[PDB]
Amino acid sequence: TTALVCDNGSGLVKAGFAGDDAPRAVFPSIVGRPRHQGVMVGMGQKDSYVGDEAQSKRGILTLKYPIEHGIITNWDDMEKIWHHTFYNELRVAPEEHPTLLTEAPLNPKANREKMTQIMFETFNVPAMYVAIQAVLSLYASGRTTGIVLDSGDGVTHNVPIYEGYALPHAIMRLDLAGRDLTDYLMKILTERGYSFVTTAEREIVRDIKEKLCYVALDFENEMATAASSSSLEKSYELPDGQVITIGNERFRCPETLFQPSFIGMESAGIHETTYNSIMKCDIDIRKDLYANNVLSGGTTMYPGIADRMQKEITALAPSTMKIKIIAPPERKYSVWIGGSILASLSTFQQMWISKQEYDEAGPSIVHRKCF
Amino acid sequence: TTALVCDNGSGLVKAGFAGDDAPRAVFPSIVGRPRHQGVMVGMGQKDSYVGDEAQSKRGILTLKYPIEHGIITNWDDMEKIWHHTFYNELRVAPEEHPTLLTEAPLNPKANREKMTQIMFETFNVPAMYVAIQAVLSLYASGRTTGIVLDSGDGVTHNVPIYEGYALPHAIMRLDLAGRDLTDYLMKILTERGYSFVTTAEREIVRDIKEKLCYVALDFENEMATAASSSSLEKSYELPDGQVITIGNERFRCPETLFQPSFIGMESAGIHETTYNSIMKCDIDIRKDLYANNVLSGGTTMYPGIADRMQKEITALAPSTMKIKIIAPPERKYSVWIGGSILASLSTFQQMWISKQEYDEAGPSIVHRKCF
Amino acid sequence: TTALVCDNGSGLVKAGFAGDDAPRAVFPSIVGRPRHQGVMVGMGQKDSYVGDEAQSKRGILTLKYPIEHGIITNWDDMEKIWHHTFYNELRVAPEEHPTLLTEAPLNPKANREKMTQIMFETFNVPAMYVAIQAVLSLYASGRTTGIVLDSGDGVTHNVPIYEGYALPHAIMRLDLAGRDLTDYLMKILTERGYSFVTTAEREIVRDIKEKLCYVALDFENEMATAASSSSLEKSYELPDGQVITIGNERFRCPETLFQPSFIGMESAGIHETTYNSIMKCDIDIRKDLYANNVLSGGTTMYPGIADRMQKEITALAPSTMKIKIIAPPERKYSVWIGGSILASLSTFQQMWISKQEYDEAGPSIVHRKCF
Amino acid sequence: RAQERLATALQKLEEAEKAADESERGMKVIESRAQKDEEKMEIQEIQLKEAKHIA
Ligand SMILES: Nc1ncnc2c1ncn2[C@@H]1O[C@H](COP(=O)(O)OP(=O)(O)O)[C@@H](O)[C@H]1O
Ligand SMILES: Nc1ncnc2c1ncn2[C@@H]1O[C@H](COP(=O)(O)OP(=O)(O)O)[C@@H](O)[C@H]1O
Ligand SMILES: Nc1ncnc2c1ncn2[C@@H]1O[C@H](COP(=O)(O)OP(=O)(O)O)[C@@H](O)[C@H]1O
Repeated sequence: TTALVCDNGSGLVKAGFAGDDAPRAVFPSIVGRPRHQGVMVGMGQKDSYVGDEAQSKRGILTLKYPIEHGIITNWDDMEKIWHHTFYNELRVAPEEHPTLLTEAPLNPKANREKMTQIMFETFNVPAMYVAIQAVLSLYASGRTTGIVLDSGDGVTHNVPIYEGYALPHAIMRLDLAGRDLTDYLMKILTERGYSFVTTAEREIVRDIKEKLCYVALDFENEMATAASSSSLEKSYELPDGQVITIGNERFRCPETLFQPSFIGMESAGIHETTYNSIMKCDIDIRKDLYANNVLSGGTTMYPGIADRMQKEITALAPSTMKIKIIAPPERKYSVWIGGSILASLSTFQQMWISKQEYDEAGPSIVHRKCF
Repeated sequence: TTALVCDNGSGLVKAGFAGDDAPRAVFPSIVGRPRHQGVMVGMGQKDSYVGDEAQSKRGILTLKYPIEHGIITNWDDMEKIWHHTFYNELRVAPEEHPTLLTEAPLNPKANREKMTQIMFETFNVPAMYVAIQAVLSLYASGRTTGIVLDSGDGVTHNVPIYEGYALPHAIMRLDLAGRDLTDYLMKILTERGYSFVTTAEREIVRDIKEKLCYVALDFENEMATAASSSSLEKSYELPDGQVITIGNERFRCPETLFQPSFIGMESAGIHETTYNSIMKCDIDIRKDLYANNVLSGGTTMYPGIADRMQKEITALAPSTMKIKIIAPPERKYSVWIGGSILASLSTFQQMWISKQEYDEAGPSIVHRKCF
Repeated sequence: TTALVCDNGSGLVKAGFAGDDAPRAVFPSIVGRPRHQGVMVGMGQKDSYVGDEAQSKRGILTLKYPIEHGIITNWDDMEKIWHHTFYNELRVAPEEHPTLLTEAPLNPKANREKMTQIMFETFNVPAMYVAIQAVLSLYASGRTTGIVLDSGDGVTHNVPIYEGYALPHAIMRLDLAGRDLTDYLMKILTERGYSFVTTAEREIVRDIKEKLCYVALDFENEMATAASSSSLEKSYELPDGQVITIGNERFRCPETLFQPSFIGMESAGIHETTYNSIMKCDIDIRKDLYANNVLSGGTTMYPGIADRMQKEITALAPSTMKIKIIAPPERKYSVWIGGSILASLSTFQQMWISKQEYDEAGPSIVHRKCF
Repeated sequence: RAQERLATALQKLEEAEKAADESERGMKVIESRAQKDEEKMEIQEIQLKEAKHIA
């Protein structure tokens, strides 16, 4: 028997089998519904497209995300997403496969409980288990000690771990992520006359961000050089034309991660919440944590983010300490890699939540020692 | 049973059976009445001639069209037209056949309601349905997306469709068509001395237009070519003899479609309303619309109109897209062909407006989801 | 010396002197050019009529709006508008008057830059300043907190202000306004038999809208009332006779503000973008914002819009809040009134942008602390 | 033939532009790497002079 590893996240579902090097099914977690009339009789069109199919018909659908900030807010849409993942992208019968799911730290309890209730009643899996994303990042990184910064698409968090013991009082969670960066980039593109208002134009803006944005090493000097020269201007070709020219908002967008006041948040940047989690930990492990600062998730994929975060954390920490930032090239999939590793471990086979345990104890079995 | 497909149009009636490759009754949509006194007793002549007989008796009758711009203005005349179509050209009993009628977008609602009321009370058909001309054109063209430009004899309209969904906010309708081109040709033919004023010389001018007019690929260059040479000057022989010679007004007539200021209209050419409909659609279907620009209707039958339309739309749209114009040889009958396809679709047999539905809900039942 | 408050708007220019109770000059922002040939020799026709004169000669002109959605698209036309305003309506010399100009939030930056370049070079004003329309509305309303909904003729926007501090991350801008309502009313009148196509008939339709349209308190009940009764129909007198009678089109036009899917937009109504801006704002000021919901601008002037928006926002917000909507009778001129107040304030006299500052720092000085 | 060669020249232009703009991105990330190198260099040379003087 094999276990499935479904890493949902907020905006990119990626699933596969336990024991592979990568997910075999990566698609956006969107559910589209047609918003126009529909004239051709006999077209036999459907009522809701999910996944990558909804990306080809953006000009006709209104796109919803069923997961806002880690939290699932539309259970019907999420059930559709899971059905698509099981039957159309993977082509497996979920009644004969254990399933490992992930979630972010410090979410509501009903999210997790309703998740397992769905997975047992509707999809009828034999076993299941929910894992923290940062722990799986640390498995895939090849470490057992380090502070992991997992910037996804809805939520960012730090989780310090030492020798396999997680320090729950030092976990930080921040609701600034790729979706907020996309909204900020849409808002500041209007300074040059481009306007993207539709949910289908949000995707165009996301592709722009992924392809052109980067983190500046020195924000003020980059602003000065963009004001003076014109060597930063880069062009992008929309699905039609009118190539858009992007100047300093190439790096003003991801700078929101280090200055969350740009989008009117009160909190501090990711470098500063990382340092604060460190100083929140004990004193005997701070050196190892400084030396094992692990990045993962898609929002950590900008060019220059590792160097920027090292500069900031080095300016913060004492001078006698060597700061190191681990940023693999397969960061975007680290949670899935770690999930596959963990589910393939033979020690883990006693940690699943079997269906009989659930039937006898209710969905409360999930927060129990069966974590 | 079989359904009839009556494409009323405005200036040419096209009727037939659902499931044929072409209409079997194409005749003008005119009703003539004698205007002289009539001396031979025992002649027993009729009081009104309909269809193709009026074109034989032109010199004695006053020809009236019962449809001005899509809209029906003379309901008694239109009822005569339908009676002629059912009983003399097709030779069928309309109380045994469903009837599919066509209409242009953005007409009055009383037009459609009174049409339904006539078809159920006077002719007593079992079912009926009113369809949009552009949708049926797209059926006959074999596409399922594409922006269709249906230039008939009363109206011109663009209707962008994507994946079988029509975008009503981007529908454009212009009241310039073949009838206005005929009037402009009557007017500018007086520069050479020929005078056509009678309602029956309009038919001669329409014949001249059909047989000699063409669209210039470049208007100033053809103006200069006609001013210098005489290689583009052609002759025509009236029903009386006395050939007439047509010079540069061979291409000044259909140029009114691209410069509606010639007839004192405010609007923009067909090449520009097509592009404005595109740019009013979404951003991520514009490439498909540019590539699937479908022409239909009789006023698109000029030589060179496809090449001109392509040159214009290509100069308008961004330089990185393939602009393609689909212009079949059986353009003039595309609406009827698509209507036959649609009425033969087995899925469609549940979209008819049955007679009992009408008897219970009044003529208002036409604007329901059968719209 | 006294200042000039020119609220150029988009579809109505309003000018006057700072310290007045109302604008002195109010005329449409229109530039007309003759489109016919002109035979009377010696009468000396001019080439472009601007302002209220273009509405008198409206029958033989093509009316252009130099400003589309807040944004200026024709700079030569706009210079003509400003020249007419300064010399032929106010009769002042701008070389000796500071000028306060007004702009909507979230416009391109080249808009303001070219605006000030023109005001300093073409008109040689001694100083100038560009203000936000919503802030000036809130001045004229006598508040210092409140969420202001400024619905002009091109753009609608919400700007939540608390205690004199504005929440920029909560500013929402929507490109649905009176011009789109006029276009929808044209397109929706066409189904009763009347057709208005020219730019000179757009003005007649705008007059019909202003004079007969209103907002229904309950859309479905008003639709049923119009479908059953006939007490809703009013008649209007075109500028040549031939009265037109409109029924449910009276409340079906401004309902587009609350259901922008009518014109194929995806966004949410004004009642919902207001609530979303409030919910973006910090939790401690939402009660005051609910209590200080300010309306301004010409499109907020329909009968029943305040009651409708209160019903909607009340159904949205928690049931323990006091929703209150401030709708003065002089709504349409609130931006100008606030502008006059602001420019007359004595604290404001060191916040102008002087000619020296401009010659020193270029047009970039507009976005500095001298905003 | 004219249309064929038009399209082929177009696709070759596309490929060349891809290569050239990728090279541009690479040289920009390289020169940024070089300025970061230089600033790290000045800092480490300064701590080097400090260490040597104190030693
Ligand atoms: N190369 C890249 N540069 C910048 N941002 C990226 C890149 N690739 C992906 N992203 C961002 O990462 C987000 C997806 O992150 P992901 O790892 O899918 O998180 P989740 O799985 O929780 O949605 C997207 O919103 C996207 O904007
Ligand atoms: N070969 C042609 N060239 C130019 N115009 C034509 C040609 N054939 C037909 N027409 C014009 O097309 C018009 C009829 O178009 P049609 O498709 O019959 O529309 P409808 O059915 O609504 O009348 C006539 O007015 C005629 O002038
Ligand atoms: N009584 C009214 N009812 C409805 N709409 C109105 C009324 N008066 C004016 N309008 C609309 O307001 C718009 C003008 O708004 P305005 O405040 O002038 O904005 P701007 O100054 O930016 O043009 C016009 O398009 C007009 O249609």
